Amino acid sequence: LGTENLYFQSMDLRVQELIKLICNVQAMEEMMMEMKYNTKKAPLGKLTVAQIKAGYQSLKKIEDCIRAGQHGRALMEACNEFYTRIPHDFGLRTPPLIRTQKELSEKIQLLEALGDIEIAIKLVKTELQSPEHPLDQHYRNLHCALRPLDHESYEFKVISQYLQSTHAPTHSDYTMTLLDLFEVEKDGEKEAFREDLHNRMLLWHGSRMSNWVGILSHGLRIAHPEAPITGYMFGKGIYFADMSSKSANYCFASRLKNTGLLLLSEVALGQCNELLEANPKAEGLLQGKHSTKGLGKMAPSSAHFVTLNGSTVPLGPASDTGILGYTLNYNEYIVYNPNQVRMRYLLKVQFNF
Ligand SMILES: NC(=O)c1cccc(N)c1
Repeated sequence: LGTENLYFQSMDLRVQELIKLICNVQAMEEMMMEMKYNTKKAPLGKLTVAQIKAGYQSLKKIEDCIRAGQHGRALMEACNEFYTRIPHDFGLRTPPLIRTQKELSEKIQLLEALGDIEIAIKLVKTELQSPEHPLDQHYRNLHCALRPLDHESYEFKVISQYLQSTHAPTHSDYTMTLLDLFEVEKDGEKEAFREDLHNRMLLWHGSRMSNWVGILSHGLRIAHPEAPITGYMFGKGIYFADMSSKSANYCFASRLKNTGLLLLSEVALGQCNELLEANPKAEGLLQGKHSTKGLGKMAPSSAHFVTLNGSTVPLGPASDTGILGYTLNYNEYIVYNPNQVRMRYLLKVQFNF
């Protein structure tokens, strides 16, 4: 296979495995069935952006009911209509109400994945009579360079240390093994990026395996405009952690599906507005500042920071921040314009449960 790759001068084998993995539509099917989405009643191949937008609109109606204190018939009506637009498989049981921030957030995550799956299914379409290998066709449509890095390189070592040293103490249900590492160069990001802003940090972002084709092809995006604001602890920005496992939790890997990806991005934080508890309306509080920082109780300290190509890497271990209702365990950072983000590394990670 290695020799066969050299003679044909095909795409690098590691990149081939990465593309095959993220473009696997059968895995998207299984992932959505796991989230209770009824793929039999509404196949993913027929999913449209208008259907998904309608879904968000019904979630907003649910949010309105919750806000006005309608927890009986009107809420069960509004939940049923969401469920008509975004069919679920609850088998024989009463379709459950959506009543809490958590439950609303779960539905938003379902619709976010469906949005990325709609993107993926279009992107993966091939020209049957084309001489190009299907993987090359997929890769080109990403408009995003992915280059494997040498495991004996300094970059690989620092990123491995970042991964391990910021694995949080409260996320002890797994450890992570870095299987491979790719440099990311998304078309347009280098030119768009807010290089002028200070406090540029290399930060984590995790997502479900179904979402990477969307993320790489469109960049990290803020939430859909029709999505319920209450779905977002600090409003409709792009969320990042300085603790690898806080983000890795959003991979939703498991003992059954133990391979996930983690993204590192340069984030132009500028001046952070620091907040101690949830506020979905945080974006309106910036008043000229460039980012929101949710303050955690535990965080990497500046003593241990290194610089990698002009961005700060907040190496662990985490320690008490002196910061303290309920309070975040770990920091989170939100920027509200994609031009404050430049994706830089994609980690292929094995989760050990
Ligand atoms: N998706 C992520 O990696 C992440 C990072 C910080 C906060 C949240 N909610 C998510």
